[PDB]
Amino acid sequence: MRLEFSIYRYNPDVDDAPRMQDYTLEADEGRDMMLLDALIQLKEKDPSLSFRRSCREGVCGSDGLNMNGKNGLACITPISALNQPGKKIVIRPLPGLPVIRDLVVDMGQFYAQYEKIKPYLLNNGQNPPAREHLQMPEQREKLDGLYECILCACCSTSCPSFWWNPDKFIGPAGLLAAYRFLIDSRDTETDSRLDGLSDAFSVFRCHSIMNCVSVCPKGLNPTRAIGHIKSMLLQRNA
Amino acid sequence: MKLPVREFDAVVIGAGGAGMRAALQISQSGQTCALLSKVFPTRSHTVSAQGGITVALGNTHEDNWEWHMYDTVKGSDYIGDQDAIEYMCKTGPEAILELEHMGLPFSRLDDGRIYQRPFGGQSKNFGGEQAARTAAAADRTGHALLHTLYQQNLKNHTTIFSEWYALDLVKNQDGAVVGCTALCIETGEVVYFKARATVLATGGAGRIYQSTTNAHINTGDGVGMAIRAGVPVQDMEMWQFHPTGIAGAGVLVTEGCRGEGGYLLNKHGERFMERYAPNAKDLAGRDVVARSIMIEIREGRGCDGPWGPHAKLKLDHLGKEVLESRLPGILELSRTFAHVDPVKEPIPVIPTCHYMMGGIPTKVTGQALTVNEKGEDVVVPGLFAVGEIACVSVHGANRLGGNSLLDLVVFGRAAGLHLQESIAEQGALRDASESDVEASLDRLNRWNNNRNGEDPVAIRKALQECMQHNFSVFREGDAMAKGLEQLKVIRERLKNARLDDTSSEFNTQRVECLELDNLMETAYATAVSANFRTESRGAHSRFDFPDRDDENWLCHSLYLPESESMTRRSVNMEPKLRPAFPPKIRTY
Amino acid sequence: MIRNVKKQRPVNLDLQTIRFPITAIASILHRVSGVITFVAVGILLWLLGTSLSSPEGFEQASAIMGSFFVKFIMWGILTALAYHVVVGIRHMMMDFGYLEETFEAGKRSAKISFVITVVLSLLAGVLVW
Amino acid sequence: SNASALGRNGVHDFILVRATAIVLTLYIIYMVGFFATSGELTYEVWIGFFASAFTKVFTLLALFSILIHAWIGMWQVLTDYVKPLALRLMLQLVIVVALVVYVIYGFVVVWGV
Ligand SMILES: CCCCCCCCCCCCCCC(O)O[C@H](COC(O)CCCCC)COP(=O)(O)OC[C@H](O)COP(=O)(O)OC[C@@H](COC(O)CCCCCCCCCCCC)O[C@H](O)CCCCCCCCCCCCCC
Ligand SMILES: *Cc1cc2c(cc1C)nc1c(=O)[nH]c(=O)nc-1n2C[C@H](O)[C@H](O)[C@H](O)COP(=O)(O)OP(=O)(O)OC[C@H]1O[C@@H](n2cnc3c(N)ncnc32)[C@H](O)[C@@H]1O
Ligand code: HEM
Ligand SMILES: COC1=C(OC)C(=O)C(C/C=C(\C)CCC=C(C)C)=C(C)C1=O
Ligand SMILES: O=C([O-])CC(=O)C(=O)O
Ligand code: SF4
Ligand code: F3S
Ligand code: FES
Ligand SMILES: [Ca+2]
Ligand SMILES: [Ca+2]
Repeated sequence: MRLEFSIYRYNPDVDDAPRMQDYTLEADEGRDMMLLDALIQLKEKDPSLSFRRSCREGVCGSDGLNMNGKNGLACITPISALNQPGKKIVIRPLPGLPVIRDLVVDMGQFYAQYEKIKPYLLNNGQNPPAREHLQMPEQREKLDGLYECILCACCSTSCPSFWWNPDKFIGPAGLLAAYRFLIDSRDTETDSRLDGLSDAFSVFRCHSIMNCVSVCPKGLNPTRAIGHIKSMLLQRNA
Repeated sequence: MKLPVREFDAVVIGAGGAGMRAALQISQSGQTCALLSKVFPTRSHTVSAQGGITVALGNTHEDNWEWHMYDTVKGSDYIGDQDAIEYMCKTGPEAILELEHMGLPFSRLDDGRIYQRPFGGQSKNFGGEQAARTAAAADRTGHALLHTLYQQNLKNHTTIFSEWYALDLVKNQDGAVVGCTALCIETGEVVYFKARATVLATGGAGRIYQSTTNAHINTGDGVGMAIRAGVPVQDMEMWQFHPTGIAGAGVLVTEGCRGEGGYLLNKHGERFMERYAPNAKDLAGRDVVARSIMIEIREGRGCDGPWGPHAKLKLDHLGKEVLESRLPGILELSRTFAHVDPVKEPIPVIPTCHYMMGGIPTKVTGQALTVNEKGEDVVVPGLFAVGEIACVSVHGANRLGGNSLLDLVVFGRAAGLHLQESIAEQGALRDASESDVEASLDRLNRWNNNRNGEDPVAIRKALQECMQHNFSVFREGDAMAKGLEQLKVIRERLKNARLDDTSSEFNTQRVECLELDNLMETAYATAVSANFRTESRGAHSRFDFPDRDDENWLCHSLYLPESESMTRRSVNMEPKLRPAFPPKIRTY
Repeated sequence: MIRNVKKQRPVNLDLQTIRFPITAIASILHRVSGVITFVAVGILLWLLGTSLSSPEGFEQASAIMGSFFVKFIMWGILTALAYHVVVGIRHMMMDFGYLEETFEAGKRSAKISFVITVVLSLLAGVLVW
Repeated sequence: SNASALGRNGVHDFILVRATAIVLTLYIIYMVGFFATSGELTYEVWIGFFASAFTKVFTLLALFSILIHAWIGMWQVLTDYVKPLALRLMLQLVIVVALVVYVIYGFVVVWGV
């Protein structure tokens, strides 16, 4: 059938303020396609339209967009889930983050918070293994749901706490990654890591709103991860 | 002099698996280095890798690197260098455990339904190996490996230039590579990155087909830059089509499936892979298993449906648990794209474009080579290549499953560990006149002034289509002939192609266009090569020449560029090593 | 644009443009319920003040409570207060472990909460009367 | 350690909010239980309820827990919406005074009965 789209547009050198532009992409009513597919087509009709994309299979994190009020990956959001007769398909950039052009936002502040929490293994080196480190399946199991983050920022983008404190409150993705190392048998700086998150903003700005769980493409649960970090803190500072 | 400059003792163009492993190593050596990327490093095609890393660790069972050599040499068809493969397989373990010490989320061993063993990296059974030597971390080993490595460049504070587009290399009056030019996608400014060493790691470019497992980013920018600069490409017709791509989707599904015990069946309920490779079964090599299913489609005996002529990849029989603990990433791509839960029904798989074994010829240290007037190997001053963009001559004519990743790390690190030494050797390299620099800006200026030209979408589409038909799994002289001409038609066409967006703030089009040229030079080289070779080896299958030419075609076809001037084709080879090795019969 | 330096990038922050889960509504109301209550104590203290000062005082308070407009306000306070306690407890329960941190488990918690709130609100209204 | 925040650090604020929340919940039930067992409230019954050492001590324990609790809470809210420093400090000041007065007035009312 036909498809009426509503897309966010903005170009620093032409526009001086954002606008929503109308689009119609008459597609074959044969099968369902992802929203990226639409966009690609539309881009053929209109070149100026820019946005990010790559793996195309929901594994790179490039196409994070807010579709009809909800954040997701354009590469795996079926047009079925977004089509309602008479109404337009509103596609906008991720909330909160600055807009570089069209649907492309500056992810700067996002990666920053990621770095603050030290996204890498810390092993004092005391007790070197012969070959690889000792990691029993039961210990390695603890990392599930914590190492699959693809840094799409759908979660953080959906968190009001993160809107008010982009640079003070770490945010969903970063705490999920902090936890990945906090419970990693191979990491030896856990207590040191916990002292670095005891301030008032780093973690405690989380009010358990659960919008982050709501939107995760990978089905990850930052709220639950943040709940365990809070516990660790209580054990170490009380 | 109006163009900005950024001096580094090195420039690593590409943030893939290999590009970061090198940028890391080069930095450990106290060498100033800039790392560039078209996308944020974690989005490179490597994140998509599944299967795992095949390396002889001996966890799953006792093993030696030599068995890794035999499994791999016969895997390439004695078209892959013994010297290089040796080095890789041998240096394999140490290099991988290194990654675990960096915190890589490997799967672990101990208790399972009917299995049991210590904390080693879990090694899964894979195609081309007598037993299980594939270290895997769930279905997402690439994602684990790519993220770890990024986390590492975070710790070691590597200078990263995210979302910068490298255009063309910049040559020295003496014909040396001295850095390159690149575009800041964000602002749109252009800059010349001058360096005493310019490392290319721009991945493959399977985008020159209509159905590939690769991403929209794999456009062979690397290949394009090499040719437009003067550098050849080895075995640029050797393309491995993955056996289990997804019918109608082109999205990949791990060979690990067969590894964990997956069936590759036909509608008549027989396991045709058992009949084709009577004793090796589904473990059969890459090149071989592809033609098996693809054939069943030629005879009108291939399964069909909404998705299209496919082959059933039965896995349901395995426990839903095992599938969720070992292949979580698979169980979703199938439902998401194939609308079929593998826990209960097989998967509509088909051989689709995958790894590109061809690419810039290099020594083990990663240096780029070109031929001499006589036809002798001559290193290229200031240029190195690692990853898929490089044909170090390791996979030869058939890349063994899980060896690419092992390639990335080993040779990515190899280039790093040797960089200072190589520079010493080439010596000092002289500056570049604005003329040299200006030259590289040509491709850009062209596109930016030409606006009434032709629409690149068609050119792009055509290009992929032709390659798809005339250079598929099976091909023949007459075919290449037509395509090879069609291409010239299109390559001229592409010269008047236009650029609609002339903006600065993130111009996706301008970027995509620039990538088109690379698609063009890439596909071209692929053809002139494909046609040339007179034998049916590894991924190369000609109905006209069904047997491999041991005497004539046991060599590396060297595509001879001259930039945009007229082309040529030559040869190369490598039988000597340490433990020794003879060609033979290839029965999988 | 500071002085002699331009262009500040826009941001997508139109709330009517964003779709919020019921869990997101639950917690922002808990926040709004707290500020209402913060002010509420002052009003109750005032009343408590009058109420005990002396008989004539108790009378004057008994009559102010008489106004139905005041009855309506005394009603919003108790409702806001009740809401805040219920969601607050839902909150403390997830923190410790008497409630799943899963999304579904969260939406169900939020719903049961509003339900108990409305009921208490009703009780509150019977009392005000 | 943020000067406006009561807590020396985050974990502190977490606890103090939870601890006061529990105490205040008991107190509310206590006061609610009383009203739902009164029907027609007589000046004799009202003053009788407060002239009780127990009701006096609980009522002042709640007021004190409100100070600590609303302090931290109002502080969190302000940290999110009032970004201009000068303005926010004025508010925190108005709020902490108001809270302190609530407790002092509490004392006055209580010993006066
Ligand atoms: C588990 C979680 C716990 C929940 C926590 C949430 C708490 C908030 C929710 C509030 C719920 C209230 C529920 C009340 C209730 O249940 O009402 C009951 C109704 O029950 C039914 O309908 C039966 C149905 C059964 C179905 C199964 C009893 O109601 P009655 O029948 O007595 O009706 C009044 C009557 O008409 C006869 O009425 P009257 O003529 O006697 O009225 C007289 C009127 C005027 O008297 C005065 O002038 C004195 C006023 C004194 C005010 C004192 C305020 C104290 C402030 C202390 C602050 C300390 C910091 O009286 C008023 O109408 C009385 C108003 C009472 C307001 C009470 C609120 C107390 C809040 C205390 C805690 C504050 C905390 C601040 C932080
Ligand atoms: C597609 C694919 C491949 C794959 C796999 C699954 C899929 C779906 N599973 C594998 C497996 O289990 N085992 C294995 O050994 N290999 C597997 N592969 C293949 C493998 O992914 C690739 O060989 C490997 O990823 C290649 O890595 P490399 O680092 O060489 O390349 P890349 O990851 O594609 O990244 C290239 C980088 O270069 C940047 N780039 C490219 N062009 C430019 C320009 N012009 N300017 C600046 N940067 C450029 C990219 O942005 C990227 O970072
Ligand atoms: C004295 C009456 C009360 C007042 C004035 C009050 C006020 C506040 C304020 C202003 C906040 C912070 C707003 C926010 O950041 O969401 C808050 C949070 C909270 N309150 Fe209360 N409160 C009161 C009673 C209670 C009671 C009786 C409980 C126990 C059920 C409670 C439990 C909580 C909890 C758990 C939070 C945390 C919310 C978060 O961190 O987002 N409160 N309160
Ligand atoms: C838990 O969810 C939420 C918040 O809390 C952290 C918010 O802050 C906001 C934003 C609120 C604004 C701009 C108005 C605030 C108003 C008052 C009366 C306090 C929203 C949408 C929200 O969903
Ligand atoms: O490329 C390979 O090594 C094979 C692979 O990833 C897979 O089968 O999933
Ligand atoms: S946790 Fe989920 S939503 Fe959040 S950044 Fe990672 S993949 Fe994206
Ligand atoms: S939405 Fe934000 S407030 Fe916590 S529960 Fe998720 S990180
Ligand atoms: S393009 Fe990578 S997840 Fe959508
Ligand atoms: Ca630890
Ligand atoms: Ca290669």
